[PDB]
Amino acid sequence: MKDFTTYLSTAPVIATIWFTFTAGLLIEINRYFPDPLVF
Amino acid sequence: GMLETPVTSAPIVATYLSNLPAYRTGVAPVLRGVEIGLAHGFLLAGPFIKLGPLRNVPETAEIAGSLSAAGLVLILALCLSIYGSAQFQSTVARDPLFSADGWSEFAAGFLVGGEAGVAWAYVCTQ
Amino acid sequence: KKVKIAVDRNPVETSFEKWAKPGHFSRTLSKGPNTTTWIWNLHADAHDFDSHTSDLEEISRKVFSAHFGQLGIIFIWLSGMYFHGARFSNYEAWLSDPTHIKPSAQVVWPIVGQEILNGDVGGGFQGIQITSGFFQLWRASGITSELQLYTTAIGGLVMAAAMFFAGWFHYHKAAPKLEWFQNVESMLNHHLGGLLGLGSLAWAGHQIHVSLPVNKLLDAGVDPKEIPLPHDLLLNRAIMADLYPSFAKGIAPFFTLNWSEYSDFLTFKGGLNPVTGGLWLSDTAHHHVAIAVLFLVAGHMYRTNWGIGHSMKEILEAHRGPFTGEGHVGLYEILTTSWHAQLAINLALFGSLSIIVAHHMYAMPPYPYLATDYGTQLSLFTHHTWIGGFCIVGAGAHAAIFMVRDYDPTNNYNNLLDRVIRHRDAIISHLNWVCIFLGFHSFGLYIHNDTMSALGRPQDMFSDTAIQLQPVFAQWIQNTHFLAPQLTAPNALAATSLTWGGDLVAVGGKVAMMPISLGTSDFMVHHIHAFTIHVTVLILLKGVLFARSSRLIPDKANLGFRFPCDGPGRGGTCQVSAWDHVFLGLFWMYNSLSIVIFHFSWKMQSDVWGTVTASGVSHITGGNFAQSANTINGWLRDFLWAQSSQVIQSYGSALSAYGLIFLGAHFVWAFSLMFLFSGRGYWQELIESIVWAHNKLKVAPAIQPRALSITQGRAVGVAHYLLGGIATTWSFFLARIISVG
Amino acid sequence: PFVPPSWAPSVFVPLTGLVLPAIAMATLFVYIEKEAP
Amino acid sequence: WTVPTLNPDTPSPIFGGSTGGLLRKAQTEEFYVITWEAKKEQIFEMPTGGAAIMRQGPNLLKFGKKEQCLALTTQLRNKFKLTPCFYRVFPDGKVQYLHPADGVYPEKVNAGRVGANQNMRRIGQNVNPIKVKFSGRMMSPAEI
Amino acid sequence: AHIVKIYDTCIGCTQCVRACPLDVLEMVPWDGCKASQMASAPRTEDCVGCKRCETACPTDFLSVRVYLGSESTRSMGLSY
Amino acid sequence: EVGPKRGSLVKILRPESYWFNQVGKVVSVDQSGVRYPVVVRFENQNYAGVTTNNYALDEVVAA
Amino acid sequence: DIAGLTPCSESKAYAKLEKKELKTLEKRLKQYEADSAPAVALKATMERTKARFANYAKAGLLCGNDGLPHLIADPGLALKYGHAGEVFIPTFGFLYVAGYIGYVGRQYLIAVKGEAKPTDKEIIIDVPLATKLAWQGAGWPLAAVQELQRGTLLEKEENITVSPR
Repeated sequence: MKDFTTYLSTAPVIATIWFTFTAGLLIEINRYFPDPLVF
Repeated sequence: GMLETPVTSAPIVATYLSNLPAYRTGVAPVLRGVEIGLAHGFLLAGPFIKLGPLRNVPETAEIAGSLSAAGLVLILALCLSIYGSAQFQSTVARDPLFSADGWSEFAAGFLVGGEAGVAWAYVCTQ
Repeated sequence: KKVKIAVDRNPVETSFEKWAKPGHFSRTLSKGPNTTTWIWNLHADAHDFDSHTSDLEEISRKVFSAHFGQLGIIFIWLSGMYFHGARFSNYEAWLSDPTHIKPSAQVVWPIVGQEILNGDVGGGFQGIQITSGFFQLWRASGITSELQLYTTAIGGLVMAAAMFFAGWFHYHKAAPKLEWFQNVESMLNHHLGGLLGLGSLAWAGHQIHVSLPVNKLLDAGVDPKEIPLPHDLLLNRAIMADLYPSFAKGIAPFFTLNWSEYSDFLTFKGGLNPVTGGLWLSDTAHHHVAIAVLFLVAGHMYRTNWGIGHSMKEILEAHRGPFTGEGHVGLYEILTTSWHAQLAINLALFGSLSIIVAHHMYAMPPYPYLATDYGTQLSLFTHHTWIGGFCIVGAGAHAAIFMVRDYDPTNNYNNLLDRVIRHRDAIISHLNWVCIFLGFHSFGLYIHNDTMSALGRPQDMFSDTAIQLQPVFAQWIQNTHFLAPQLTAPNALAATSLTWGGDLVAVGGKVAMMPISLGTSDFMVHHIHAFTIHVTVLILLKGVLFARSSRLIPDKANLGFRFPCDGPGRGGTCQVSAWDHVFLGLFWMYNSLSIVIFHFSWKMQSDVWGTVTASGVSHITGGNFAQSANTINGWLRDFLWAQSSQVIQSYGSALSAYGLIFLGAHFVWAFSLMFLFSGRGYWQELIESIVWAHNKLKVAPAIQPRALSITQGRAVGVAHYLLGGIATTWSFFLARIISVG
Repeated sequence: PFVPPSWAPSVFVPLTGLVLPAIAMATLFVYIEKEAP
Repeated sequence: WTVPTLNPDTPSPIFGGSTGGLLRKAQTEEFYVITWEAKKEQIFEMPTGGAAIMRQGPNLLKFGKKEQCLALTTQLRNKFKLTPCFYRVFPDGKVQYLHPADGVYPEKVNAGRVGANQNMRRIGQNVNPIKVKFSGRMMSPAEI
Repeated sequence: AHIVKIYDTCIGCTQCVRACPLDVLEMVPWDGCKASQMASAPRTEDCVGCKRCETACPTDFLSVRVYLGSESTRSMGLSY
Repeated sequence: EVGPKRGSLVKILRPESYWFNQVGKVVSVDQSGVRYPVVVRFENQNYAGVTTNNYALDEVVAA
Repeated sequence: DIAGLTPCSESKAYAKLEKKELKTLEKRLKQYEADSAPAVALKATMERTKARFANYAKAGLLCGNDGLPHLIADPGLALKYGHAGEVFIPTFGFLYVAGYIGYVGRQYLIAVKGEAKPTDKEIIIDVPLATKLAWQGAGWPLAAVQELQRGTLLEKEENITVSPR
């Protein structure tokens, strides 16, 4: 399990998870707050 | 060392190449030029006559084609002269064609033979 | 001598320990990164199995397991296509109206205004119009409901799981030995008989029992819900006997050599189905039956464990003439010990086959309602053509890899390969001359036509009205094929295709297939294709023959297959490696295939595709190919400028995405020019200044930033060039063919 | 007046386009390949 | 040790010929001849392309440039552990011994060799090009 | 001909001589390093300028430098 | 005894060196009259992939 | 108002564009049923368009002759005519998030630089340390100002490598 977690801690896996989280957050924000142009 | 094949080692092609004027090795260069020029001008007159811009107009297609072939022969003669001037500048038996005087005489013979071949090809179509 | 199953038990232990140690496969990469170059190297040598170790057995085991992983990926992709057709498509509605409803199998979520991409494809459905042709393929197989597609998707997922399990089992539990992989005779016997023959026989059985009755009822006008299920057709002989009377006799005429009785479902109709526009399914079923018998016969040629059969080594050694020295001696050992040589041969034939598939598929449409779907036809032809060209370039690359790594002069003293390498100078010089001759006599005609047209002299151009260059050989071949069913094909009811000649076949008011005439423009574009293919062959062949040595660098083989250069010496030795020859061959392949697909698109939209009216056929472009394809200006104005209108004004509609990609593809391609025209020295110095700014703020990474290598720069540039150009043509073709076709 | 004749282009254009460049190219070609003593 | 003399009557390895051999430069400018001793008949790879068979004893070959001769020398030394040597032959018949120049291979130091083109300073100690400007021709600061 | 220069930072590792494909460099006795050897370029007329010697040099900065000079038949590596 | 202590950290003062103004560990110092007796090993490799170099007594400073 | 523009709530081209978008959506909707998925999706798109136009007009945006909103980037004009929500507040928002990311990355590099193999930590991310630094990066402006005032933000010129000029 330690080796598997270390593999999950590698740069491509971490980048994939982080970008999926960031993209999901932005998509959900644009979904609940459609068409945001100004503050 | 080198690669030998029946194409480059057949006696028939060797005899055919030796019979050509360029590989005579012993005749005057002006005669070689006259022969080569005639053989070239005769074939050169064809494309300009049958494919030039005046190929459809009658009584002038052959005139324009022959004049164009004559101009091409003149350009080729000038090319031969400058080649001889820039190739032989210093220094079996040695062929006299590969020399300044030999190549100059060869170019002059080529010019005379080419113009005669063009003129002969023009009258051959009449 | 004995063909058996040789397998080693548990050679590699299944663990995650190596998953946390990147670059473990390479001895140089296992140390760890110090510079950013290492990262790129980690991906550039991941599949270079022969570079990790010199053991042929380990390389073969890795290749075999990698093949299983690839098959699992393919099964996942196919399962996804079936799932999308079963849950996010309009296949059921398209079945009741395939001539008006546009096929669609992709729906987008209503986010950031992208819902506009869900166009009105018909049948009360909103989505993206697909061009893969899965609807026509499913209709040809007899699929009438989404449940069948869903079941096929689940089966595909199960097959993918089995493929991945097979790869793991064959790499960690039961790994085959080297002698098992070297059984080329047994492998060829099985692949010919078992795989190909049994697959053709099984597909013939499905076509005879499912595709033929379901499609017969579909063409007869029966609703898909009223058509009996395939198992109902396979369970009783009454329904099949009513649809095909020969089924009343069972399998008895097959064993009594009364095959002529089965003429109701095994025919030689030829031509196309006037109802659907595709090939007759009885002809395809009979075709698969004949293919199965032929391949099953071919699968009993090689010697495996008994006296009967052939030894490929003996056959190769027996072929020797007086003009080739020894002959095929050593070829059996080369193909049984080098994976790169086999990959080169397989990639070359595979790419050629893909191109042949594209041609045969547009000319003889085998699926129902496929010919009238101009978008699917154009997309299928273009896609298969590109795959074929890429595989051909890869074949040249692997031939060069074999010549650099696996070539051995001690086994090639006077063979065919030895003599080819001995006269490589003559081969390359003659190919260079023929390339120059073809280039002049192909491009100069267009330049001459452009000049004559601009000078106000259309009578001096190379056109049909003026001086013409008619393809008499192609026209004679076309006439021969058109007249074949009356003299040289007494049992054929019609010709193989309608492109040779005859009447046109139209489905739903659209021309499915009509004769294709060849003129001066066709002659010129064919010579253009020949010239481009010859130049691509010249670059790839030069990179393969001169991969080990040349008159410039006598020890090129010592420098490897993929190296940037040998310094600025000898005037400059930039791009001397075989890798660089493949790099240039990719550009030439792109040029060749792009002109090929452009010619296909213009010819089909000008003389084949179009609508059918009262006493006349109106084409998409109005038949302007014969008059405008003889000049470069005609290709730029009538084909590129005129047809790009659909992709540039696609904004605000469902095809707007194509327009966006049309712009994005112009970016990536231009992006490629930054990597192809520059050198890494400039970028390294620029990185030095950026590293200085980072060191000033204590944000300099431990892994030293290095510019991309010379080879990596060339690879990135060619990759972006190919992606941008192909994506540009893809967006333009799809938008135009969907809007006007 | 300095006005050239009507036949001036028919003589100067072929001259500058074919006679002068041929002479210039021939003289330059001979000069480039001349060997130093 | 004494400088060897070229033996023109030396057998050449068994080779069927190729198109990557000598050209007009060998007959008008110069060419190179490599000779070596082989303990047995063995198949080797020609630097100009192809596979030849070196015979037992003396072996002589001709090449168009010195790089081909040194490439063959490297191949014979690293693979078959031989000791080849080559010369530069002119059309007039002059023979000039080239490698190993002093009888000992240059990778190993040998007595009697006089150092040439050695700068008794480092690269960072080179002067600026302005101090070398307006010289006889294009001169780099490392040349002084 | 190209200009090949050897500097005093040479450690006498003989890697540049082994990497030379036209036998331009050699080793001469010296006393400025532990190896007691120094690289030399007595046959620069045969140098082509491939810069393999610079690639094989381990000193920082390089101890051998090749400056491309006049071009001839030998320096251009022409076999014709 | 001449030169820096073995195992100590020094700063490179050679301008043309890749590790100029960088810290490196001292490996060994030659006791003869060689031009560059100090041997310095670095954690970051240069463009050629080398991690060690030779420097003079005045080209290294204890930093 | 500013630069001769007019508010979007009074622009005729703005209302005309809204009517045009609703007209094309209604035209596409006229070909479907009244209780189907495409009808519901088109109605949702129409409601989103109406809400977007009303929200843009309610925000006080300025529209040009084309009927499209125009942003004000000058801080004086934005703060004087109530346009700070266009370019000012998003500017500071981006500055906060960007400096957040940069500070967290810099802290991670400084933290792993004192270990045995910093490159190993650069390719294999230490998730606990990265998460702790990501959570602690909320006070990045205060911490950055303190680092700049103490002189520990920059590195000395003698410790940075340079070319031989």
